[PDB]
Amino acid sequence: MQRSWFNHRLTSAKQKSLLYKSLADLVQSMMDTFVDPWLERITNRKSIFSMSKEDLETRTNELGQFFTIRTSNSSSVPMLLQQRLDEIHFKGT
Amino acid sequence: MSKTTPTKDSIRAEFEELVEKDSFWSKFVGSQFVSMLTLFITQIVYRCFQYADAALAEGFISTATRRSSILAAAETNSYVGTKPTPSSGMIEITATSEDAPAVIPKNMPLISDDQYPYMTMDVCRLVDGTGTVEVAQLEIQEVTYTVTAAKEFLEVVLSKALTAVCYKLEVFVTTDGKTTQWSSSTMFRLAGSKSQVYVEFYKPSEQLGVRFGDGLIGQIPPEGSTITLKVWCTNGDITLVAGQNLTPVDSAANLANLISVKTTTPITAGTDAETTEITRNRAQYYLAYDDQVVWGGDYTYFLVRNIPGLSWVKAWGEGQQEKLDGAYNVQNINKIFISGWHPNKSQSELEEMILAAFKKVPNELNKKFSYKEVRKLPFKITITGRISASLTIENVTDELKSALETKFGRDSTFFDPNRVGKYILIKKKDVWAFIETLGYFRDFYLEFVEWNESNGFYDFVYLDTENSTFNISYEEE
Amino acid sequence: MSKTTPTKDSIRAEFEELVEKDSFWSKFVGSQFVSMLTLFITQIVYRCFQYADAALAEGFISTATRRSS
Amino acid sequence: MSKTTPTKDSIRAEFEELVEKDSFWSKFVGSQFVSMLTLFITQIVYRCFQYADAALAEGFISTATRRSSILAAAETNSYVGTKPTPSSGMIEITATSEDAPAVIPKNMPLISDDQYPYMTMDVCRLVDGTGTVEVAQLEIQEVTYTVTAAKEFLEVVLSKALTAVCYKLEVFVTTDGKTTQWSSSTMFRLAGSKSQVYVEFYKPSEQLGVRFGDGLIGQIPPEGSTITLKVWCTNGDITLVAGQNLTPVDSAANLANLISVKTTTPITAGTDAETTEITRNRAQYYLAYDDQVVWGGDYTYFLVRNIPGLSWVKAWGEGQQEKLDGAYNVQNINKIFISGWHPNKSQSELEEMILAAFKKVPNELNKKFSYKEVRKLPFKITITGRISASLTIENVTDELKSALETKFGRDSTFFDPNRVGKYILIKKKDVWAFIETLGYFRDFYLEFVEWNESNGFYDFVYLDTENSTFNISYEEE
Amino acid sequence: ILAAAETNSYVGTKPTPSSGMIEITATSEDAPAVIPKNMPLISDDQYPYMTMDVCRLVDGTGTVEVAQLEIQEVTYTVTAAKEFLEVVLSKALTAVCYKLEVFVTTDGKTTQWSSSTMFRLAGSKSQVYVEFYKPS
Amino acid sequence: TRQYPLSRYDDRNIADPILRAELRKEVMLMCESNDKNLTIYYVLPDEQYRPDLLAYRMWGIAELRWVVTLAAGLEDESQGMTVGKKLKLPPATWIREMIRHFQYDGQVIGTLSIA
Repeated sequence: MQRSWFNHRLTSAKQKSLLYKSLADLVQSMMDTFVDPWLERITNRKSIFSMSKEDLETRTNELGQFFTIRTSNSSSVPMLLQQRLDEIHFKGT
Repeated sequence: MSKTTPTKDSIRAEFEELVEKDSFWSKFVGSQFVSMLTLFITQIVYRCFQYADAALAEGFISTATRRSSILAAAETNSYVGTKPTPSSGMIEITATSEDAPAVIPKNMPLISDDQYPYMTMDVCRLVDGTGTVEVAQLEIQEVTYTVTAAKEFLEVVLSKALTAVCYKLEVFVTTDGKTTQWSSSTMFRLAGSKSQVYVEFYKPSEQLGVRFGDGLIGQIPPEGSTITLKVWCTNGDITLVAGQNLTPVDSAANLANLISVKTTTPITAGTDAETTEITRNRAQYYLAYDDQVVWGGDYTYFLVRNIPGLSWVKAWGEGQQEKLDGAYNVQNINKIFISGWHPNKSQSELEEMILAAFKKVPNELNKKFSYKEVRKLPFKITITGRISASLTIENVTDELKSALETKFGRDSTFFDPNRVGKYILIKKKDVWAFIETLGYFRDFYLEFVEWNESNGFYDFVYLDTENSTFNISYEEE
Repeated sequence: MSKTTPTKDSIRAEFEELVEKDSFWSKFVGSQFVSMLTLFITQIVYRCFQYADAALAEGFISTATRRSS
Repeated sequence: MSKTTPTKDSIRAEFEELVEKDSFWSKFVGSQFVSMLTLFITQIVYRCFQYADAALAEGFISTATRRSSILAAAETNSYVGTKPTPSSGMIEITATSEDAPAVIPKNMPLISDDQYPYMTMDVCRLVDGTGTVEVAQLEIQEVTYTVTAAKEFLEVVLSKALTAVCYKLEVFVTTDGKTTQWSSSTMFRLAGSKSQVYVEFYKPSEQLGVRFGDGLIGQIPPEGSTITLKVWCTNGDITLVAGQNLTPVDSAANLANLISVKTTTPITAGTDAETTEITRNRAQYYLAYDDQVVWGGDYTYFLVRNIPGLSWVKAWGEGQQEKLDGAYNVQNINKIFISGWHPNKSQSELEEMILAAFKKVPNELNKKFSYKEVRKLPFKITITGRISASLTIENVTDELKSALETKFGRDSTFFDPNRVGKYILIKKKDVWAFIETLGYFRDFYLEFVEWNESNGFYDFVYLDTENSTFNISYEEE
Repeated sequence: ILAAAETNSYVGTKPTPSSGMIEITATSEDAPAVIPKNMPLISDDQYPYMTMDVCRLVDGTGTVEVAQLEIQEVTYTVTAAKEFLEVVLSKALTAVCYKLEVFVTTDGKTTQWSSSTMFRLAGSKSQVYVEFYKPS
Repeated sequence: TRQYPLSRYDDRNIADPILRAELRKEVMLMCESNDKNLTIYYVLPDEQYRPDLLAYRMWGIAELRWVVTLAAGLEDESQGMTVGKKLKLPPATWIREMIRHFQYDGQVIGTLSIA
């Protein structure tokens, strides 16, 4: 999620160096593959609609499976939980 | 790519084919230092992945086991726990001097031999200088503040030094010399424009806070007024042996040397603060509770919150009871089945506590409750098998009996392991799983003598540990 | 439960002692070579670590300070 | 016990006081005369003393620090330390002229910019002027020896450089035009003239060499016969980056302008000489890899470690067969029956591999070993109950069947989880515990159908996952 | 002699605890009649003693054999990669050592490792270690 | 020899993420408060990658990097922050004192009335 990110605190000659780009892009790939998806999932968790699936069913089954609807409309799962949570004030009807 | 746990060899691989596919090492071969550099960064990334796993654990209240995170989530849920209650003992008083009044005024202070403050809950009367009274470990704190600026949602903060012993709170607003005891409704419910309302809450650093209205919803205290927080504190279940004398202190020290007080009953009936896991569980079940008293699960949760000491509670709705009975009984209409078990109180006692609770709780509308006694259903277990010969058979039998009593005893926590009103029963699968988790026997068999299946309303099935059979043998090693 | 990680100067110290394993490169320690590479890896791990920490902090309702949050 | 000797200043002091005996030479003390003679005698005695001390210290195995000392220790332990091995790889060969021969044979050197000799190991076929051959940094240094005397284990040592870089050795005993090859062989066994070759030897002068034995231990070459020693030497780890050109010399010196050698395939990953202490440790602990098998459990462990993919292997001696049978057997006399399972191998295959390993490991005396049939004993499980509606019955069935076949199936790894040569019986409690740990149960009950109990010797008990009865329903209203 | 013995790859035997037979009479009712496993004890001559089993009181009265046993533990964390991982002990504790236990806790998973001398029956990944004396 | 690596500057000396969280909470409160004991300075174009560069120039320490990061609300140094934004820095010793109090006796935090 960073392009040429090691292009700012590096002298230009060492930037155009042969092996420094190798180390830079290998570590950029490594972070891309094993740190960022956690950032994406936490950013999804920020938003009620953005949450990834794993997070959606995690929040679903934290309370229990008896409090949800077994639906395949995964896009609707966020809104369905939104109504299920905002209805608590009008759910005697 | 994925959040699945990788392996160091896999990381080393991905690195090495990345390196070889990259042309810069092709132009520069002979970098055997990148080998252990890859190793070191591999452990670095492994530690980073462990940190990420910790982040996932802390990102969910279910996965997070920290008191701080649990309290943060509970405050998001707008839920708070219960304070510890004082322990009360029964004491006798014999004045040593004639000038001592036979009627001791209300709330006279007292100190115990173990240096603990105690307070009378009522006026003590001496029958010719002799009287008896119940006194609990109770103490007094007060904080007074004066409003100096005008902020919406007036806020007041407390210190753990006092909240660690706080039991009861009182809020007084003294405006221009007029002191009013304000009422509290959570989340500003039923709060009008000028309602004398405030909301109290926890704070993940175990802080305690209270907030006032916006004028639109809740009365804003005026500038120049004062706020008084009275805090009745206790140290929890402070138990002291009977037969020891008591020393009055403070204003009562004058009569301390004139009146003799001796306890006759060990100080009991005290409760302490509840544990972090049970707070988390009650937080989830309150999130289910949705801040409203509507259904039977909510009823049970509220009742167990308000009545410490009960083993468990059970309740059934009008429709459930009618389905059980097979009739559309008009008398049973708007009638809620209730029952409960207490490790120390009888069924009649429990019924009268619950009746008193429903009486003094006005949060109901024509809600009729029918209580039935909880019926115990003991059954025996015959465990027959051979075990390792390395341990004493007597020791093994004692350990097994203790474990069975702990797990599926008459007053075992297994029935209410969550303390949110969810009463559960014992299962044959549960027993066999528990004994396999013990794993001491190599081969074994369970005979469920007089096994019965609970109706779920009031039947109380439990193991008869003392009558249980232990056909324990030594398995050849 | 909780998460912990050692400080920057620490991680530098154990990093240099573990790279001191091979005798042919063990002794570049003390040089601005090793210190620059070490500060580079420490800065990148600091970014990932502390920014994940900030993300999990902002994940809470009362911790939101940014207008967007 | 122990040895002691007084220090230098001491020995000087008592020496001067004892020479002070004769009055005519006693007072020369204090002069540079006596001090110089005294320092001379003290230095010579210092040499003899502490060099005897150093000799006795180096006489110990773990005290050896010198390369020569530790190699002498390794020779005494009949082990050779891991010598450096040059990197080997591919090089491109192009023809610069029609005069370039399309065939370039093995056994030709290549001169680098540092004149590092690059031996070729194949035949380079130029296809349209383009050819390839395996190239590695090596050289062949040739010396010779003439039989001075017919002394048993006659010593023939090499120079320090040869001892340092002797990566490989070739010994050609040439007599009057007849050349044979002799190698270095240890671990002597079997009566008679085991072989006609030399043996290894090292000298603490940092020298390596050979010993010409007599009798049934080798044979002495005749006096005047030549012994050619061709030593494959190298510089240790070799780095060869693509993008360089070589300079063939000698017979190919005239071919250098006709044939161009271009580095295209990188060549690296050579080895060097490791540390003295670790070489000593490796030498002193390499004796673990000796095929020292002394019990049937050792046999089973070694068979398991030598044949991958074995489900399990287990032997049963005469006593085991006796206790299996419950009575005396006229046949079970020194007879050991070995059973086992391999998912990819049949009983005949298992017996064949067992027998092959028996030949490969010649360690037995007065005991016969046979292969015992393995009898499959499948059994079914009938689980009955209901699950939550959140689950899918088909998927749960699939997952449970997969896990049960993995853990307690006919091709499981539970029989020998640690790969030590053991067979562990599958138990009903174990299977039910496995499914409980899997935790796809809500309210179920298990029965075992056709429980074929296994003696644990050769019968193959396993769960019949395919035929298992799964009366799974939904915990509905 | 120790140097030669280590060349031989031989080590001696540790001293064993001395055990006596004792009676126990609790002076208070709250004391359990079953004493849990491995409760510590000190002797009048200031020596640590340890129960070898669970003590049972017959109405507050019991008897048990207890030996002069004490507990030590050392924990270390691996920081670098060396073949033939090595751990060293001090005579201060080896002068009284009687029994040894080796636990390897890898990423929170603790395994009690077995020991086979001179790496006998040791596979590639065998949880094996060899213990030895050293002439000092 | 006796040696241990450590440094008494890290705000993250407190191992609790939640405690670190309210710490950054009140420091943000103060920073985006308009208090006069704060610095008055705008953004520099190169601060996109290096927000702590200004911290180095005006203080010589990089401990203020998280301070400026929370002040600007940056998602990543790859992205930039608008040049000219109002930035405020309090005296460092003040932060040192508050954190010292919070990690010895940061118990009452809010307001102490009477012992």
